[PDB]
Amino acid sequence: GIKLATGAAALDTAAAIRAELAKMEPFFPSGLKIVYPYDTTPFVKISI
Amino acid sequence: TDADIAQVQVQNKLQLAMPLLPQEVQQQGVSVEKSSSSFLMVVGVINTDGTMTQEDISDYVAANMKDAISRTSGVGDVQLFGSQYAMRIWMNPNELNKFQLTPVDVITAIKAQNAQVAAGQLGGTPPVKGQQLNASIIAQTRLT
Amino acid sequence: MPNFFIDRPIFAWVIAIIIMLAGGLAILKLPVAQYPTIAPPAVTISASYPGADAKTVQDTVTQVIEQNMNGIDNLMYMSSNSDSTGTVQITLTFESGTDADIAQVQVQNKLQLAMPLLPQEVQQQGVSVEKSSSSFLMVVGVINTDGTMTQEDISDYVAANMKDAISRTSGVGDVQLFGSQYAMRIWMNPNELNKFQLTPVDVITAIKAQNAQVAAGQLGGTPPVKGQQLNASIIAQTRLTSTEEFGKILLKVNQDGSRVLLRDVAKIELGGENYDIIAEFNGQPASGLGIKLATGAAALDTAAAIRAELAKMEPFFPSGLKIVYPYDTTPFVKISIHEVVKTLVEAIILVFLVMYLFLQNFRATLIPTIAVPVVLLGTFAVLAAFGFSINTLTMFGMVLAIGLLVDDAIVVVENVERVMAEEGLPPKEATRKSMGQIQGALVGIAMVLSAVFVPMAFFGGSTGAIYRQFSITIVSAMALSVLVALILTPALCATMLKPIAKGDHGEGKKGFFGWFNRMFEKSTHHYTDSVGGILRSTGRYLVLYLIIVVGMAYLFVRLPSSFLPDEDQGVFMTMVQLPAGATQERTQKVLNEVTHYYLTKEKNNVESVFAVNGFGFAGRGQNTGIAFVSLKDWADRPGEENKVEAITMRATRAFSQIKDAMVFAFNLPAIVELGTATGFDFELIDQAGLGHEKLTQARNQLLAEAAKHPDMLTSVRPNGLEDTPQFKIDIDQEKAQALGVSINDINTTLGAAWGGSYVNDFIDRGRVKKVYVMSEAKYRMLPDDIGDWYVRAADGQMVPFSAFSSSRWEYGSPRLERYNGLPSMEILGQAAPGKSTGEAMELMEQLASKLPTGVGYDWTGMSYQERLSGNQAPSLYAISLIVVFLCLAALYESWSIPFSVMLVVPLGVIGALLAATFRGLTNDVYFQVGLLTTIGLSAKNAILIVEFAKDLMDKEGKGLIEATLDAVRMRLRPILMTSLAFILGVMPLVISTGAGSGAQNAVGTGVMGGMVTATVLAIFFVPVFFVVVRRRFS
Amino acid sequence: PGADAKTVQDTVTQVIEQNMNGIDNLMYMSSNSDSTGTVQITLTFESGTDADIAQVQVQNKLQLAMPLLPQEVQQQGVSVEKSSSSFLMVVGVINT
Amino acid sequence: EDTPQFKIDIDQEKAQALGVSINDINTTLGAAWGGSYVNDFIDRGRVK
Amino acid sequence: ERLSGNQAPSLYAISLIVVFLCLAALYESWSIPFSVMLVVPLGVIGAL
Amino acid sequence: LGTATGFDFELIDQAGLGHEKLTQARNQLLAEAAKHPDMLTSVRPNGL
Amino acid sequence: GSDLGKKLLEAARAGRDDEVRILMANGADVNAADVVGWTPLHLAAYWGHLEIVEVLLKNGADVNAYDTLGSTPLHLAAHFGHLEIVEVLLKNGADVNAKDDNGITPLHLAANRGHLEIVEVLLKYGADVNAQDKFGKTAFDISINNGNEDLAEILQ
Ligand SMILES: CCCCCCCCCCCCCCCCCCCC(=O)O[C@H](COC(=O)CCCCCCCCCCCCCC)COP(=O)(O)OCCN
Ligand SMILES: CCCCCCCCCCCCCCCCCCCC(=O)O[C@H](COC(=O)CCCCCCCCCCCCCC)COP(=O)(O)OCCN
Ligand SMILES: CC(=O)O[C@H]1C[C@@]2(C)[C@@H](C[C@@H](O)[C@H]3[C@@]4(C)CC[C@@H](O)[C@@H](C)[C@@H]4CC[C@@]32C)/C1=C(\CCC=C(C)C)C(=O)O
Ligand SMILES: CCCCCCCCCCCCO[C@@H]1O[C@H](CO)[C@@H](O[C@H]2O[C@H](CO)[C@@H](O)[C@H](O)[C@H]2O)[C@H](O)[C@H]1O
Ligand SMILES: CCCCCCCCCCCCO[C@@H]1O[C@H](CO)[C@@H](O[C@H]2O[C@H](CO)[C@@H](O)[C@H](O)[C@H]2O)[C@H](O)[C@H]1O
Ligand SMILES: CCCCCCCCCCCCO[C@@H]1O[C@H](CO)[C@@H](O[C@H]2O[C@H](CO)[C@@H](O)[C@H](O)[C@H]2O)[C@H](O)[C@H]1O
Ligand SMILES: CCCCCCCCCCCCO[C@@H]1O[C@H](CO)[C@@H](O[C@H]2O[C@H](CO)[C@@H](O)[C@H](O)[C@H]2O)[C@H](O)[C@H]1O
Ligand SMILES: CCCCCCCCCCCCO[C@@H]1O[C@H](CO)[C@@H](O[C@H]2O[C@H](CO)[C@@H](O)[C@H](O)[C@H]2O)[C@H](O)[C@H]1O
Ligand SMILES: CCCCCCCCCC(=O)OC[C@H](CO)OC(=O)CCCCCCCCC
Ligand SMILES: CCCCCCCCCC[N+](C)(C)[O-]
Ligand SMILES: CCCCCCCCCC[N+](C)(C)[O-]
Ligand SMILES: CCCCCCCCCCCC
Ligand SMILES: CCCCCCCCCC
Ligand SMILES: CCCCCCCC
Ligand SMILES: CCCCCCCC
Ligand SMILES: [Cl-]
Repeated sequence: GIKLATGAAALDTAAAIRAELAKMEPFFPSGLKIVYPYDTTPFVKISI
Repeated sequence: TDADIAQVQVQNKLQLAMPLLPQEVQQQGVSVEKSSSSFLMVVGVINTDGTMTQEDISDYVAANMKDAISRTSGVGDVQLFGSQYAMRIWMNPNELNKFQLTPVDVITAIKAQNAQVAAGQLGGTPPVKGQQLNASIIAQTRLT
Repeated sequence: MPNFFIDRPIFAWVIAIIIMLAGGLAILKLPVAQYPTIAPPAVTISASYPGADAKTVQDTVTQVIEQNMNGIDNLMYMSSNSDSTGTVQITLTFESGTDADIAQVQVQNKLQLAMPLLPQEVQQQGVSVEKSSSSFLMVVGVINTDGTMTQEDISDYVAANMKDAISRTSGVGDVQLFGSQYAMRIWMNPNELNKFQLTPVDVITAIKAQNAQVAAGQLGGTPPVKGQQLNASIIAQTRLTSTEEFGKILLKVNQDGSRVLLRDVAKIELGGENYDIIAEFNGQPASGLGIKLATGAAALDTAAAIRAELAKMEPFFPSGLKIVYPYDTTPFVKISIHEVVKTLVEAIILVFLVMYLFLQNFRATLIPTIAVPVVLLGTFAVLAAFGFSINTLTMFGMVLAIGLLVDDAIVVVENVERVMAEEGLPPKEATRKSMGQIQGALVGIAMVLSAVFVPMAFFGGSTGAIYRQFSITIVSAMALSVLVALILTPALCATMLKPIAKGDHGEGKKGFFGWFNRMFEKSTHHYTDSVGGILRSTGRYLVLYLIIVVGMAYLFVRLPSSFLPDEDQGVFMTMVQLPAGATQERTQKVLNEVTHYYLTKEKNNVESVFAVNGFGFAGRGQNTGIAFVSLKDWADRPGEENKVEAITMRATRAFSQIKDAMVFAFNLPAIVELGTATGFDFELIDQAGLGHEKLTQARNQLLAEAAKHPDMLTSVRPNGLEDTPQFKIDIDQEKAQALGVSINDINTTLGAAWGGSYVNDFIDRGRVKKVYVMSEAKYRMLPDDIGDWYVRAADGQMVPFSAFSSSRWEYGSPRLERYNGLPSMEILGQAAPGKSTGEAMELMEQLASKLPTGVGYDWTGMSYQERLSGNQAPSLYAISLIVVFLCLAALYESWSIPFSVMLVVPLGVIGALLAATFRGLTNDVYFQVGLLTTIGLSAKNAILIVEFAKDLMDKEGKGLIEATLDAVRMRLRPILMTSLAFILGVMPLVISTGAGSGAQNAVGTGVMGGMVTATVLAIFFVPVFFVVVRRRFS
Repeated sequence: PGADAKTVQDTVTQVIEQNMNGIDNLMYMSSNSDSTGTVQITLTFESGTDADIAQVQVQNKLQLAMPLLPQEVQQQGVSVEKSSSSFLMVVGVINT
Repeated sequence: EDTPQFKIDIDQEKAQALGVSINDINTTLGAAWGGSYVNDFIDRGRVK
Repeated sequence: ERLSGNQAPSLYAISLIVVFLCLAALYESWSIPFSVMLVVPLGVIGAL
Repeated sequence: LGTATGFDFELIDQAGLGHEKLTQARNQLLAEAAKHPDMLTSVRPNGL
Repeated sequence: GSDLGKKLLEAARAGRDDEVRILMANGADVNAADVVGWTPLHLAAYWGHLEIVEVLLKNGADVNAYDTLGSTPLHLAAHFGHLEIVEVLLKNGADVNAKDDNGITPLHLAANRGHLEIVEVLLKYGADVNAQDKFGKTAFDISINNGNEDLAEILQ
């Protein structure tokens, strides 16, 4: 569960989290997989 | 309000309170954070091949993923939905009483025999004249 | 706007005066430094665990701190070292533009909350969080010539008497002691301890009890008994102050009656806090002070104030103590400034001579001599407004702009002098018409040159910060020059110039000036006839142009690129690197040979060698050191054979003879703050908890693979250290419990004796200092000595370590690296000659993807900076050309004519590349900014040619060839006048051999060469471009 | 706690003061060490100085000195904050 | 102005001879004359 | 107080020159400024 | 911002009454709030 | 000591087979040693480089050379689970009951890290199962204290 720092950019921080997660995926053990069961940012992209 | 300065001012005061707190509370690490109350996103992690339990995945996330997300700029707070592994010593009081031992003896032994000792060097400075050997001394190390 | 100030010359003078005072004020209170802040903000956490191995430090300190570095803003990456000298260094590097003060407090705050999770011994030592802004103004060395003082004695004197007064001196921001103040050293003897049944535990217990501050209270304190006459503070036990007092510490009372004191089981003396480093200055014991400027301070003033304070410390020094100055940037900055001021004054003198040679009246020569200073002073005010400093980059930025400044002055005056000669109008009306012909062009030129220079400021990281210094300086100087060219020079021209009767071209005059006028008038007709012939056969010159563009493209690729040219800075250093396991004494023997060579073979050149045993950049340790060679003054070292270049190559060649020691000399990089910055910086990362050994095997696999591509990669090696034999000792828990020996007594006895132990503080001559207990060297050297240490059991019997311990040799790391919280190994290397660093990185990425499972990689430092600076490059180049095109399109009211100007670019660049290649120089920043000022001035010349041609076609209804031939005829004189002055102006920079000549050569040669082609080619090729473009379109 | 002015000055005041070099816009620095064990070091800054940045620069400099202090001084805590010399008012309280 | 100070000198050799620890001496002198903060308590809901 | 008194001479100097240059620019004159600025002492003596 | 029509009320112990007495005072306020359905809706404690 | 001796120590450690091959041709000292007393055979046995162990033995390397604390290459190989090297050393006459200064045999070390295959090989070449260290501890005593049932079966 990730919370924005006070005054931080929502979509820019979300992009940075996805970039850092992308660096980890290659070195996961077999079977392990990231899922996104809650994200407020995709609404901001699509509505804009 | 500049939340950077608000954090600095709050923690300057907390640091006066810190040493008055119980040792156990200090050793859990007190945290000062400047974040929204509401979640930006939940990053879930599963095993599609059912090779890892709830506990195994939570440890992986805690030990291999969380710290890097926590250091990312703009991330005010990260809640692990689960726990990192610890070495769990689950005591049995029937068997403790049997050998005239208490949890105090268990805690003392773990401190004595799960230790990382600074033991100096062979041929350390200032050395004697004509010293040819210089090597680190390795005594006890953390258990694994 | 020129018409406004031709009628109002007093207004014009007022604006010039306001600009002059604003600039004059700025020159008084502008900060002066060698270089500005370029490297991005980095914060360094530092700690010491006395007697700790690399793993102990990593697994109890480094990981705990690293795990707590959360919720800090604008962190790019984090790297750490944990080494066998008991030291950890964690460097957090932040985004460029981050507030360094905010970054530091946020890091320090997270460390504060982590302190309770660290060991007692580390908490006691403290953990330093400081800004990693390593840029020394000077290093003041302090030595002892009469052999009365050790290095520890000197360090303590400097701590007590000197350091604080230097810290308080004006303009001094930071002061770093090279050594420690005294520590009370208890040198324990295990034979004496065993005789009285004592241990280091007993010594530490006694020192803590008998060297402490006991709180008492008050006589007649509140709440009192009413009628109390006296209130007084009660003073109980206070800290000890002498070696004698520590000697009298009571350890035990024997049964017979006699007392066992601390002096009976230990030698007691004031010594250093640690003995890892042996500093020597020409063989003599030494200490020193590393001094840094406070933000916004003046280098020259501060350096003078430091010397003034040291001067009034002279009388109180003990006999044999002397100050020395092995490193001082102030002499270098003193010359850097003067040599630029000389260029700016000489350039104004050369304009006077060239202006007089052609125009031949003193009233005309004054107008640039006024206007150029007014623009240069104004520039300093705009530097101050943007919060810039007077530094090497901003200073040479003005020298590169002097061509553009001088041109604005010449163009305006020349065109008035011509209009007066051809049409016979009086000065005021002639100036009014003249400005009417160029005012639109000058505003157009201001926009074009802004489009050339402004985008250069928007590069990111370190390289972008360097380009931003030139950008703001050149854009500001150029912008003011245009404002001055529209306000002041018109006014001056209308009020100062003498009339010229119609047709008077000075052909009727006598002597030299008469001959010159008739000579130049012939040459002008020869020139116009020559262009006439060129404009008949344009097709040939397009083929000659494509050869120039291909000739450019070849040299552009063949010329090897760098950042800044190496300088004879008056200093350099020699790395001494003995094999792993080598002792302090062995390293000292090599440094002594190195120090001997420099004072023997280079006795004319070398002033001093500062030998530092125990400190290499690759890592601390007994088996490494560096000698910092200080030279005599540049004047006393004549010729290239007595420079840092020549001495480096001889020293390296000489020291390659030495066996069991890798020893080589090398020059300092231009910006020491920025580091070396050549090739790449690779991080190999353990992403799956593989461990040290599996990461080692993966590193060796990558290094072996790198060696198989010498065509692409060269000098691919690890930055870190190799595993060394270490003495593994296993305490038998069962045996210890059996004999009744506690593990805490065993581990304290082992650690305190062999590693040392910081017990508590004492007060030496009203100054608080540390108390250390440690074994005397004799008893902590070899494995056999382990058996001579005894520990008291519960029952009172003394047990040797041999009874409850076993030992063996195994290999472990003396320096464990980490990157972004995971274990890592830094790999350095560079692209092979001919290949780009981009290609080298692309191969290292490919080789890395074929390493064992769980081994990842990342780019750090210069490679992190370069990989994201390269992304910007194409977009900034594009925007520059797009805006230049759009500015020229608006000026001429044509989508096609712009091309006639924009085609001039290669004509300047070819001669610059020929001059650079010929002279054996590099494509460095000075060369690159030099290209832009060459392109700018050739583009400016081309703009006025095209403007004059188009206006003759548009207004006077002339033909294409008629207008073009008439245009270039009118523009020949001013182009040649600027070119003659500006080429002579940069001639001393080219030939210069002295101090800071590497920078001057890099500036001058790429400009002189570029200007010779840009002038000679453009006067013939610009008319071709205009005619060929005008024919092809509309 | 329990230390006289002279002991407090040598072990705390001088240790902190000699680490307060090269802070931006520092006009002057007064300080006193007294019989109750208290240290107060007031750094006054040039007019127009950001008092918050001043505080931050002082805190960063102090935490270099912090471990050189006695451990009783560390265990009490060291406050670095903006200060003012004059009383705005005195609110009195009495029982009637 | 300079104040008179009452300097107590503890003879540790004489103390060890009589079999009294200097920790018990320091705490007795300190607690008695200066006062000693032991720990907190709760006075009507508030820590004091 | 020391600072206030040290910097006053400079303040009067730059204030007089600014008023001079402003008059010179406005009235395209050196004589109208010099004519005006000579009045300053007539005012200053009354204040003193 | 809020929940349109919602309010966030804090009941304070101003005189060291303690937890039990403040609990009783809370229950008294909740009882009286229930007896005005016309004005107040869903008045409940946020605590345990 | 010698020039090629240092290069053989480095090359044996790193496992550079082709460099060792050349050094053996040029008469590099096979009995060169560290400050700690490690021969190239020690280093090759420790870091698990099988080829070099065989090559050094053919070039008359001392199979029972001991370091300053009395440890043989068999100790290192048996401790760090290099089964192939343990077998090769034993065939070239390695003392299976060799004691370091602590009385620790290759069997003790192999038992401690729980290498089942290596314990059996050492026993086949006549390892003393009842051998005690300075603390009177057998390989069996190590197996029961470590709680290794599989190992404890073999050592009874
Ligand atoms: C965010 C950044 C902002 C920066 C701002 C910079 C500072 C600006 C200062 C404010 C100045 C504004 C002045 C406005 C007044 C001019 C318009 C009125 C003109 C007028 O009626 O007066 C006549 C002058 O007119 C004329 O003939 C035209 C001449 C106009 C003179 C203007 C004087 C301004 C002087 C200011 C100092 C210079 C500052 C640097 C730019 C008097 O005519 P007359 O018959 O009495 O005299 C002989 C005439 N030939
Ligand atoms: C805190 C300490 C700081 C201290 C800093 C001090 C800075 C200096 C302050 C400014 C100095 C002002 C200098 C003014 C000089 C004026 C010279 C007098 C000339 C004169 O009276 O002739 C006028 C004619 O001028 C004309 O016909 C105009 C011709 C052009 C003028 C040429 C001279 C200007 C030279 C200025 C250079 C100064 C550089 C100093 C940095 C008459 O005028 P009128 O009104 O009677 O005529 C109207 C007729 N119908
Ligand atoms: C005449 C000559 O050679 O230039 C001298 C003259 C010089 C350019 C001086 C530097 C600087 O004050 C200059 C300013 C702008 C200072 C501020 C104002 O008051 C100006 C009215 C003044 C005019 C010229 C002057 C007084 C020189 C220097 C630089 C001095 C510094 C070093 C390190 C040598 C120089 O000598 O190089
Ligand atoms: C008019 C010609 C065109 C102008 C060209 C200008 C050339 C470039 C000047 C470079 C700066 C010169 O260096 C600058 O002057 C002197 C150097 O001794 C110093 O001046 C310093 O000492 C003097 C002593 O009287 C003080 O009056 C001054 O307040 C103080 O700043 C500045 O600290 C330094 O910043
Ligand atoms: C058309 C001609 C051009 C006219 C331009 C007029 C602008 C002149 C500046 C106006 C005043 C504001 O500009 C002010 O300049 C002074 C020096 O002069 C700077 O002074 C300061 O600069 C730097 C950066 O802050 C400090 O490290 C340094 O200690 C100090 O000298 C101020 O930082 C700046 O705020
Ligand atoms: C040679 C080393 C120097 C290289 C740097 C200079 C490069 C630019 C060349 C400038 C000099 C050109 O010199 C000029 O050439 C043109 C043709 O090309 C000549 O023109 C002559 O030949 C051409 C042939 O096509 C005829 O069309 C024309 O009627 C005739 O007058 C000029 O009479 C000559 O003066
Ligand atoms: C009259 C004078 C006018 C002068 C004009 C000066 C304007 C210069 C500032 C604007 C350019 C700076 O802003 C620049 O934007 C581009 C994209 O648009 C960014 O570039 C980024 O996006 C582009 C998309 O085209 C990617 O291909 C590229 O990999 C990426 O780095 C740069 O990271 C940034 O540096
Ligand atoms: C209509 C447009 C005209 C615009 C003109 C604007 C002009 C502005 C001029 C600003 C001058 C800078 O202001 C500068 O302030 C400092 C105070 O910190 C003064 O400093 C002065 O006082 C201190 C007292 O401590 C002395 O030690 C110092 O020697 C002295 O110079 C300078 O003398 C002054 O030059
Ligand atoms: C008149 C038209 C000129 C357009 C060319 C100038 C483009 C400058 C873009 C820019 O900001 O780059 C800055 C850069 C530093 O990294 O400066 C440079 O490296 C100089 C680039 C060489 C000149 C470009 C033309 C090459 C031959 C066709
Ligand atoms: C914003 C782009 C401006 C380009 C430069 C404009 C110059 C205008 C001069 C030409 N003129 C208006 C006289 O015709
Ligand atoms: C005169 C133009 C001034 C531009 C100054 C630079 C703008 C900020 C860009 C900083 N950065 C490259 C790090 O993003
Ligand atoms: C971004 C670059 C814009 C260039 C616009 C050129 C348009 C030319 C059209 C003229 C047709 C006659
Ligand atoms: C940028 C494309 C140039 C187009 C030139 C148009 C010329 C005018 C049309 C006759
Ligand atoms: C045509 C009026 C121009 C006025 C320009 C003023 C510049 C300060
Ligand atoms: C034959 C070429 C003559 C060109 C002379 C022009 C000199 C400026
Ligand atoms: Cl004349």
